Amino acid sequence: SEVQLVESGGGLVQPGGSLRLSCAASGFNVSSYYIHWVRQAPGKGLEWVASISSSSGSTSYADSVKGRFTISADTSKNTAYLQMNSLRAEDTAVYYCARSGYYWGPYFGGFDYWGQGTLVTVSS
Amino acid sequence: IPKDLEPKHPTLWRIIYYSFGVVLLATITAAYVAEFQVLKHEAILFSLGLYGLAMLLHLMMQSLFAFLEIRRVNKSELPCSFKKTVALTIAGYQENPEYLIKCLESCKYVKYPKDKLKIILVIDGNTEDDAYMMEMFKDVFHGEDVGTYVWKGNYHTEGINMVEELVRNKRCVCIMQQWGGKREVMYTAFQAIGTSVDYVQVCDSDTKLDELATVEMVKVLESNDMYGAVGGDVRILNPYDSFISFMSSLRYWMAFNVERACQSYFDCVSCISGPLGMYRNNILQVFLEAWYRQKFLGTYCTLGDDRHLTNRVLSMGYRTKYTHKSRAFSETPSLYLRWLNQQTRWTKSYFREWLYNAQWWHKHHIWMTYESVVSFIFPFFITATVIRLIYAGTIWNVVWLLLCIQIMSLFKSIYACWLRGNFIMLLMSLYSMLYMTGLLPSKYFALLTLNKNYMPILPLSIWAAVLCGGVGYSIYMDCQNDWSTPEKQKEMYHLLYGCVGYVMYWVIMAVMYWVWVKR
Amino acid sequence: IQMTQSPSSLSASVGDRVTITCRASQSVSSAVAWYQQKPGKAPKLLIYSASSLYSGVPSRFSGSRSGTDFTLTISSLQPEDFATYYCQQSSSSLITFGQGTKVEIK
Ligand SMILES: CC(=O)N[C@@H]1[C@@H](O[C@@H]2O[C@H](C(=O)O)[C@@H](O[C@@H]3O[C@H](CO)[C@@H](O)[C@H](O[C@@H]4O[C@H](C(=O)O)[C@@H](O[C@@H]5O[C@H](CO)[C@@H](O)[C@H](O[C@@H]6O[C@H](C(=O)O)[C@@H](O[C@@H]7O[C@H](CO)[C@@H](O)[C@H](O[C@@H]8O[C@H](C(=O)O)[C@@H](O[C@@H]9O[C@H](CO)[C@@H](O)[C@H](O)[C@H]9NC(C)=O)[C@H](O)[C@H]8O)[C@H]7NC(C)=O)[C@H](O)[C@H]6O)[C@H]5NC(C)=O)[C@H](O)[C@H]4O)[C@H]3NC(C)=O)[C@H](O)[C@H]2O)[C@H](O)[C@@H](CO)O[C@H]1O
Repeated sequence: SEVQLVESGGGLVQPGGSLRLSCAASGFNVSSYYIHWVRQAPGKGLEWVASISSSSGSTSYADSVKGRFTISADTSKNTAYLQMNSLRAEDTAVYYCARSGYYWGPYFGGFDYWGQGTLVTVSS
Repeated sequence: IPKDLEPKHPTLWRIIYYSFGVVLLATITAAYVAEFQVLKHEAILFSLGLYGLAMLLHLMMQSLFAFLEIRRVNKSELPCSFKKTVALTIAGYQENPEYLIKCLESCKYVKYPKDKLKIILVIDGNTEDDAYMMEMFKDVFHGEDVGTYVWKGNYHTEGINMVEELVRNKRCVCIMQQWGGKREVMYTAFQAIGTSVDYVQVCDSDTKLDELATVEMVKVLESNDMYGAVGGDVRILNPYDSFISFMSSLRYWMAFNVERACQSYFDCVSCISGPLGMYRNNILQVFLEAWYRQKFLGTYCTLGDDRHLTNRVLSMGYRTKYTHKSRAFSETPSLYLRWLNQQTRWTKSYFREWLYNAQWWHKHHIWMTYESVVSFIFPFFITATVIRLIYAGTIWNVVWLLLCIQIMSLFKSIYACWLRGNFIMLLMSLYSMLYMTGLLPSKYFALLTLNKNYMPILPLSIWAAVLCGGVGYSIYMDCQNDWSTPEKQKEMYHLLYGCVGYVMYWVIMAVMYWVWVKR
Repeated sequence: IQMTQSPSSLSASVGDRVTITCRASQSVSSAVAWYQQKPGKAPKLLIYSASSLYSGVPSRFSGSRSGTDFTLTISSLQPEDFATYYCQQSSSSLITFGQGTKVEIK
């Protein structure tokens, strides 16, 4: 079993609405790794959105993300979820899914086994 | 970052502490020699001397301090903010495939966040016959961050970079290295840990861990920044293997919940147990190299690496604690000459580390040096009194010696029974016959061969021969006498009552042992 | 916290050793990782812990740190090595990515 990450729930949405992206993992358990959501605006650099640690409940968001977006992880389906409400026109990007280990100190391990990209378009 | 934390006037405190120790030893010897009677009556052939009063006061103060520390630990509660990283370090040589699995499952199922706990296991002897432990380690932690390495070498024989990156980056790590001993695997794990964790917990390959041990130790370590190390209660997996195992379990409870509690009352715990122990990572990284390269006056040490770890922690002015809310279960020898070998090894390590520990008495409480002096000088006075009363040429003398020893043991057992709230501790009085027969000669055997299997039989033989000759001489010399005198008649009216009480006590203790164990 | 990549656009031939500098004002207890991404593809991890090499990455890539600065060096620039390289200062509760540094050809 090779590690794979698939994305679902991306598409077009009017500003002010809501969306629920889903990250389905295969080959590993989300309870033993971190799950991060990374987005890339059209023609721009990478941006970190949120992070979730299963079996511990540790969630982290960004200053432009906190308050609006929520991140969760279901171990009965072995997936992660990102619910974005109060969407703005600036949130259109290509959302990725990354796997990583844990933070011990000056050593992290990296963002190995990136998922694919799912497209979100917030426009009228 | 941490420093030696020396006192403001290191020389003055050193001088006054050494003077206090010398004065205490001289006073104890003078009280023993003087034989000044305090409380006396007639029709009683025993009194209470100054030496006896001093010993009773020491026992009372130790019991009171242990009770106070236990009550204080029970009452207080701590937050445990859960923001500290812990590294569980296990070392293995040839662990049974039945105990290692229990240890690994207990480590896996402990109650602490998985993103704050990192497990490392180091195996001696990468000779293709020890891969059955790495395979079981992989099986236990199949669905986690697992890094396994077989290092064809050692830190004191590339591999170093791979070992360090695997230990510092992954969560569950299994490293097999060339055989160097228990010190080698512990040093390798400590060095490969680096600055990746805040606290380092040490375990053995046989210990079964309670689910709350790690969280309780982290809780007690987080409360005060002065604490550098902490231990926990250690239980016995097999207290019914033999008579020796049961006595060993009772002695373990006594030494952990009375002596160690009293030591922790003043934050001067002398030894942190092997199976259970937490250390601050920065101090450990500071003193690791010095700890590894330590010889006893020109001889390498392969004993008491936990006692030496506690000594290194104490040498930097950092205090060590003990908490009874963290528990673990270990295995003890159930056969003679093996428990005897273990006791001889422990005595050797204690005697070797006493001189090193004597250097840093000024940095801690005066109770530390007081207890060190009294515990060092007690067995010699025990032997001297035993010899004098044995060869005094009177049967009542040896009978009263036995009665006094059993009375002291009974007092200790009664206090332990009250403190624990459970009645099996009355059998702790049975450790007198084990201490008076093997442990006392083993102490002298360890002392005479400090620099270094059927070998400790000879001290037992010498002690038994001396005791038998003394009892025979006393019986002969009291057989040749006239008991018609009214002094030997009061001696007789003491002998009969003492013998009746002694036999009754032995009978009831044996019956209680059989009733408690058989059921 | 701000993470700045020194060369925003870089051009080199085949076989040229190229270096990329990256400055971050928060270097207390955060690891620095280097990733590579090609057009229309997800980024892949090159270097983690600012010095270690990910399994499968060619040994030409290397990472180093000098105080605040973090450097990624390619000793020989192969035709497959033209992509966009990113920094990452990743700790708990905050992760920051670099930007730019698109390696091109003459
Ligand atoms: C003529 C004239 O002048 N007068 C006439 C009268 O004559 C008079 O008659 C009277 C009379 O007899 O009545 C007479 O009075 C008597 O006089 C005598 C002197 O002659 C006087 O002695 C009498 O007083 C009594 O004397 C007793 C005595 O001799 O001492 C005394 O008993 C002692 O009391 C002590 C006080 O508390 C008590 O402590 C003693 O018991 C021992 O104490 C030891 C100790 O404390 O150190 C114990 O040792 C320790 O035990 C603990 C227990 O758990 C162990 O744990 C420990 O071992 C350690 O354990 C660690 C552990 O964790 O387990 C180990 O750690 C391990 O470390 C390794 C690495 O190193 C790691 O790898 C391991 O993991 C780790 N272990 C674990 C687990 O993790 C560690 O290594 C290990 O060391 C152990 N050792 C140590 C060093 O700590 C010990 O167990 C214990 O037994 C006790 N002694 C006993 C019981 O034998 C009495 O208290 C005292 O009262 C006096 N009598 C009276 C009543 O006063 C007159 O002299 C005489 O003149 C005449 O009668 C009349 C007639 O009319 O006439 C007159 O004229």
